[PDB]
Amino acid sequence: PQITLWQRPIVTIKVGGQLREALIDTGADDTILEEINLPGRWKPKLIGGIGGFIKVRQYDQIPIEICGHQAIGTVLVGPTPANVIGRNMLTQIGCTLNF
Amino acid sequence: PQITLWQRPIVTIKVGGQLREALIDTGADDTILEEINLPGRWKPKLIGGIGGFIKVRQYDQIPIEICGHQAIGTVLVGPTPANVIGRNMLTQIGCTLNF
Ligand SMILES: CC(C)CN(C[C@@H](O)[C@H](Cc1cc(F)cc(F)c1)NC(=O)O[C@H]1[C@H]2CO[C@H]3OC[C@@H]1[C@H]3C2)S(=O)(=O)c1ccc2nc(NC3CC3)sc2c1
Repeated sequence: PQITLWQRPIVTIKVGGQLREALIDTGADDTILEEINLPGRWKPKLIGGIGGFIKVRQYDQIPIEICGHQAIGTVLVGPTPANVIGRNMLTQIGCTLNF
Repeated sequence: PQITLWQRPIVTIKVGGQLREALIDTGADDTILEEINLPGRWKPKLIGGIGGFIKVRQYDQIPIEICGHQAIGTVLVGPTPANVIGRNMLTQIGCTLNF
């Protein structure tokens, strides 16, 4: 699709067998999801944003469906106030900015 | 322009008579700039992101040039780790997401 920005650009994703809504976030380098049960090994990571840093679980090579497009990559799980799809996934689905 | 997301989508802005670089940030509702000297009245605001909240100065009806496009709107100034152009400005320059 084309998505305008009059509202938050929220899409449906499937990840870990579960359905969620997430923001298409061009200001996010990585993909960060609120607490969600994902399978397998992970590494603890501290990440920074507006207001300080959070501890996340890093999961690699996680398949995700983003508004009906398939991607695979790193997903960080932790106490984010919003589920965000970052550039690591957006590049795989061919997402661009236009003006 | 069209901007792909293999790198951070950084553009040149002019605001308050000053030149800066800023991220085109579809996950930002508002426009937030690092400490920068802007003229006139402001209101203190607390805003939230990944890792907690910051105190910002809110300035209204601020003209900004964003990669050669003119907009006017609210700019929040405070201790953001990155200058971000949010949807309040992106909608005015006709910025869309496409995949
Ligand atoms: C949903 C939030 C996460 C929104 N945010 C925008 C994201 O795009 C930020 C931008 C950013 C980029 C940076 F480089 C550094 C930063 F500090 C911030 N990015 C980020 O979280 O990225 C993180 C993580 C992603 O992976 C890596 O990439 C960079 C790092 C790193 C770890 S915001 O800044 O909190 C925000 C902006 C405006 C705004 N307006 C509001 N208005 C009121 C509600 C009406 S609320 C509000 C909130």
